[PDB]
Amino acid sequence: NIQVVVRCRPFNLAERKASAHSIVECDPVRKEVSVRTGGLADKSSRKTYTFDMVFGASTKQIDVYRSVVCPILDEVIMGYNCTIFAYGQTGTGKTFTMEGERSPNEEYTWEEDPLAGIIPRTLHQIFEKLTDNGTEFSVKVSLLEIYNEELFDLLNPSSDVSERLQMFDDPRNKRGVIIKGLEEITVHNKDEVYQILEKGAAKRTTAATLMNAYSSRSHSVFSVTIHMKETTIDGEELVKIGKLNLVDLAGSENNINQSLLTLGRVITALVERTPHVPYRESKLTRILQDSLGGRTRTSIIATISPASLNLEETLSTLEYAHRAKNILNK
Ligand SMILES: CCNC(=O)N1N=C(c2cc(F)ccc2F)C[C@@]1(CCCN)c1ccccc1
Ligand SMILES: Nc1ncnc2c1ncn2[C@@H]1O[C@H](COP(=O)(O)OP(=O)(O)O)[C@@H](O)[C@H]1O
Ligand SMILES: [Mg+2]
Repeated sequence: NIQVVVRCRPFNLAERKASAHSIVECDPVRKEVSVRTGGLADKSSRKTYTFDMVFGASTKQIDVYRSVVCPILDEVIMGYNCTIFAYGQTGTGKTFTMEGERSPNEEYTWEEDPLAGIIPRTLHQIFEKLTDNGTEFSVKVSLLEIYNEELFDLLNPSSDVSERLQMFDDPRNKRGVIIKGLEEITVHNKDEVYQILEKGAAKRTTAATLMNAYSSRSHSVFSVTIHMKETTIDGEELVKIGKLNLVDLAGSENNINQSLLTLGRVITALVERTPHVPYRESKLTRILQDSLGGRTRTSIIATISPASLNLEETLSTLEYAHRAKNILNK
């Protein structure tokens, strides 16, 4: 039930120059990804995997949005909860996919940059989906990050990222938690979302200088909650609450990452139908408990490299993402 897609990144400027041969081949039609596990493109062994969707190195950012995000967002607009994870070795594109980048030399505005990833596009489409239908709505965003099992808020400008938040169990609704001090910024208009990301980025830098390899070892959960009141052409004002969680996971490459380690154990228990699922063993799995075997619609975009020097990691990632397909939750 949990949908899993694979995204291979293209070779960089230094790989094309070193005349690199891709050990990875994608077949979107057959939704399969094939990787050469032994030398020689003249003769060799291969390992194949089938996923709900596969996107080759030529896949553009807009292709990921129209294909995976747009549908998920729709479901969020209907009043449901959805989560999208990005799993993969450092350098394969987790952040590129989830956040994206800016085209060089200020060639475009943020809302039109073809390099923009899921988060900016989503925030911009929410304001162009509901506004363009006259519905009373309200968007809230939060950016909770995890590093060495400590929680950080990368968006409230009052305190710095050296302030560790506390987590407790939410006695109201089961399988949930309360983060004391977590900030929920309100996004009033499109012209306000970039500003928010700008701030987050500035704090991301601070966390990086304060914590070792922060960008590779941390887990980030960017949440967007939409409070809606759709007044159709009739007059019925329906009450809808939708939450979308965009999770940029720590690099899967393998000191110890308790949340990553626990996320793996949790998937294992869910797919092997074991009675006890270790959700409580990490901040990530407790925070996102409802996204693993709960009532939330979840999708995992596993990122991979086409370079042969990343073979071992590429297989581990695919093997992992492949096992994840058997998780049933809704
Ligand atoms: C520096 C100014 N900010 C900035 O460019 N951006 N800041 C980003 C960003 C910052 C966060 F805290 C959390 C989630 C995010 F999405 C996304 C990014 C790219 C960020 C780097 N991967 C962007 C915005 C709009 C269009 C294309 C890219
Ligand atoms: N799909 C892609 N298309 C073009 N470049 C990509 C793609 N994915 C990743 N890259 C590039 O690969 C490098 C790794 O980026 P990044 O997303 O930060 O990795 P990660 O988040 O997995 O650690 C960057 O220079 C980025 O620009
Ligand atoms: Mg990264």
